[PDB]
Amino acid sequence: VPVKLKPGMDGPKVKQWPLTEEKIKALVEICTEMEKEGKISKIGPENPYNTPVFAIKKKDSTKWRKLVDFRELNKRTQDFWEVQLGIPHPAGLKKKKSVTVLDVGDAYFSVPLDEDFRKYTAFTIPSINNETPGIRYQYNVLPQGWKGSPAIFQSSMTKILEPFKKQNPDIVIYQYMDDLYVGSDLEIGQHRTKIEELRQHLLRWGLTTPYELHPDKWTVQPIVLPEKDSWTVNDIQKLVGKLNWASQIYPGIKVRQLSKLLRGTKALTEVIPLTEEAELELAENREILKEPVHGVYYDPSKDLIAEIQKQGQGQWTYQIYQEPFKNLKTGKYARMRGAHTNDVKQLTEAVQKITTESIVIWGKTPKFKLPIQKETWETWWTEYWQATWIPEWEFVNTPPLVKLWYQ
Amino acid sequence: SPIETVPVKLKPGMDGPKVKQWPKIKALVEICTEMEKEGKISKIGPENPYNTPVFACKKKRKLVDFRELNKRTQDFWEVQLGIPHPAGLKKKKSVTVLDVGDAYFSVPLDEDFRKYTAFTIPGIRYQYNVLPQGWKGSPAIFQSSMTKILEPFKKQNPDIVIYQYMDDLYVGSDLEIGQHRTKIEELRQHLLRWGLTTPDKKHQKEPPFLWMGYELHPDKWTVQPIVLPEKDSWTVNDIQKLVGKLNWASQIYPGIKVRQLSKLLRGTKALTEVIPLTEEAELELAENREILKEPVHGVYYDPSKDLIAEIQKQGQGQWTYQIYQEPFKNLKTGKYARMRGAHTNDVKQLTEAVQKITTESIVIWGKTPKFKLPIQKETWETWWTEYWQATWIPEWEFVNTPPLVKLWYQLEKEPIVGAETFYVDGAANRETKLGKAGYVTNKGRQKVVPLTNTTNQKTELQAIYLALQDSGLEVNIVTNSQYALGIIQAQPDKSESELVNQIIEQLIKKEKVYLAWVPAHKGIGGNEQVDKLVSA
DNA sequence: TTCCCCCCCTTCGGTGCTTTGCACCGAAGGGGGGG
Ligand SMILES: Cn1c(Cn2ccc(C(F)(F)F)c(Oc3cc(Cl)cc(C#N)c3)c2=O)n[nH]c1=O
Repeated sequence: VPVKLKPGMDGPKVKQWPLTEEKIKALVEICTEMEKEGKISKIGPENPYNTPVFAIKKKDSTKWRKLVDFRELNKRTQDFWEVQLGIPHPAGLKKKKSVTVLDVGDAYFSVPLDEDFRKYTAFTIPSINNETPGIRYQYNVLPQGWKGSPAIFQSSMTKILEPFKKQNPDIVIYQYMDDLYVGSDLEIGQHRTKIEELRQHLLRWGLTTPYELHPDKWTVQPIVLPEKDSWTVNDIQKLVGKLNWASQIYPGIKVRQLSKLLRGTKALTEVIPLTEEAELELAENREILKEPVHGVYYDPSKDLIAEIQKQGQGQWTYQIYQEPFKNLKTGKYARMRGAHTNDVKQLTEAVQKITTESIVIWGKTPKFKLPIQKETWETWWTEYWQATWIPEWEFVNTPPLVKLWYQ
Repeated sequence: SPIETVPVKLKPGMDGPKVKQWPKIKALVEICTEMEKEGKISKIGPENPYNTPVFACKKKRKLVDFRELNKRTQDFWEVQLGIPHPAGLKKKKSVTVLDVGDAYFSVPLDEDFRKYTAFTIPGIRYQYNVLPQGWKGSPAIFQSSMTKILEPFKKQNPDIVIYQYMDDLYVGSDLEIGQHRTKIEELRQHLLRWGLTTPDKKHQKEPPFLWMGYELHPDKWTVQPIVLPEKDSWTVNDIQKLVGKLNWASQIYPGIKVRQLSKLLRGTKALTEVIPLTEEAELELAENREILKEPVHGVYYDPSKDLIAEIQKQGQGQWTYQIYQEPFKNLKTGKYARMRGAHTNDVKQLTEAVQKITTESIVIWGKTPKFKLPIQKETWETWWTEYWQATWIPEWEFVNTPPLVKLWYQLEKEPIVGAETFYVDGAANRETKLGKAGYVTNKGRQKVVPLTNTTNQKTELQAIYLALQDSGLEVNIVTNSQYALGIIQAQPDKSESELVNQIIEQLIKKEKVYLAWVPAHKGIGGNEQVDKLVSA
């Protein structure tokens, strides 16, 4: 199956980051067995392309899996993935009841790769203390992580799934990267056995194949206003500021009666009694905020940007949007397991949850805007990652002083 | 003799270089004839008009000009990702350093590319039948051929450890030295089978061994003697050399500071002007020399133990770490003086240094050390919980030795009862580049000062400055500028701008400060008055 | 008529907002280590 780049772009030339000794000596013992059976073949200096590679541990299975950073090769061969053949997103998967995630990456280890293209899929296993130059490799069969591989294997996977899909059309099947989302309306007790049956059916096709996510629980959270009888001058100032900041996202927001309520240069602490006109205005504002935002629509041509804020006490907020100040979705994440362990962890599972939500709902990973310094992220994001995909991210430096989602 | 060729091509769209022919003819060919005796150089006819600028030196030496061919040769991946460091070498019982000679002259170049590396001495036109010296692809191709040759031997002998770095082999073993000489003999025989002329006894070494500024003794290591120049009239070039030498010597010498030595380099025009030193730079250089006066040594690695990377603060954005495995027996010593960002405090610099040490140690040894930071756990908790980023430090203990890093001032979270409230604002015209900064308190007191060559952000910070000047111990400043509040919220210690520095100097003295932001040009209490004042 | 690898500081330009100043990051110039 011929594969081609987008004309006018150089191939992937990304450098390999240093790795822990455990990861390096697991990568070596995986790559040896991969090379023995023809999956990867060594290469010499003449190949000028390289992509990162690092070892993760999925679901703490005590074993090691190999990820190859393909975020640039995909950006180059997006034509082979979005023009040649890309599976459309099933619009009914947004409203489903329960979805399970499976991996069919090993099923991609049989299709031979394009003879000319292999030289682009080269990676390098480093060495501790630079003892020996990094052992290079290139792929001979379809790689697990490159968006060209689902495009090539789409027809084969569809032919695999046709019997099970025809027998059970109720479940909805989606495929992103080498991961499969299976969405059932059955009961929780029988859904697991049905998924085991699907796995056995996949096995019966000669391809080996190795979680009960519930999409329906994902709803846009409403932004809230404070409410108390004794409104101090400082709190009224904060409320006016929040109304001003929300005036962009909600056109109907009006803050005028509270502006007339603050005329004199009064102290921030002394209690200023709030009249009935301002009470009516607050009630009307809360009535407006009761309704969802109006005017947001999804355009597949544009790209998704997901912004993350940290509210402290192990709480994070995320906003997925395409056009600024019009959030396509808002949320909040909270887990006490990370805080007992780490803090970059909390962010890592936050990113995984957001990207899984966006794949299930929209059908593509967002571009993240992490609230973390680049060095402390690139150093530690590999110790907790467990999803075979890697979304694009950019790092922010200006503090988001607004933080009015949770005041 | 036989080494398998490697495909080599050129960047698409052009042929090889062709520089004008140059008009030695017999005396220099005698040297080249010896190369033609072995087969390093071949005979090229007139059907290969490609040419390169010839050049001959007198060795104390064909330094061929390849720059056009070097430019148009295809991209070769740089597999050498670093440099071996002595601190990561496991203590070996027997060692032997082999320096492979005639390295680039014994690797055959691909027949297709041979015609491009031409040479003109008029007749007879030369071409490099082997890997040229100074060519782009020579290092990578030679290193990969060396790896391909050496892999079977390493598979045969697992206990032998061989470090390769370009054209040099370093072999170590837990075997007895009598058996180690034997094993070196089979290594040499295997290498010579492939045509590499490894020395037998001429360049083989016994302890101490020598490498790049690295004296390696049987159970230690050190840098080769760093002689710091002594002179009375220092130009910028001597300062640059000093800084480089001190940076190199800091790998094992503890307590090195080069910030004030480098600060003299700022503002210089050319590479010849003489910059007189200050008292700070002179004192720092004298201290560096007088700590460099005695010999210090490192130690080798030992996988049976755990690394411990202490950190100390040497004052005003300088940190030092001493990675070690046994107390008072260092493995490595460093320094972190890089200051990124125009507004940071000490905890941010400490966590930056921690990440740097983590990545260096992952590069060198393979596992992250167990830090001993000079910061109290409660201070780290206070910093990381109430901050808007995701800061982590891997695993650490506390070092109770001053100077100690801590947060300086704590902005209050809620408005404070009974204390004064100031409403500050500044405004600067875009064109005239002149403005005014002022404030209105709750008591109706209003104070304003014109300012020259200060923009909106500058005059807002000066309004903060006046508010902090004229208030008491406790105060509530209310602003309408996001930039000012952002600068003051991050709790900086020092800043490149002096205005932020004096603002921090006042925030240190104040007992309790609270800052609240209100929108601008929207009529919120005292904003109307403090904007009317600056609207005149 | 020397090619690169790697580290450190300093200056310049791009870049995105904070919006026309200001604060980031990377890429270039000196040094160091030689291979
Ligand atoms: C001195 N020494 C030691 C230390 N040691 C341990 C292993 C190796 C190995 F063969 F692996 F390269 C050594 O060879 C090297 C490696 C490098 Cl980067 C530079 C130089 C130089 N000049 C020599 C080595 O020096 N252990 N026991 C003892 O006496």
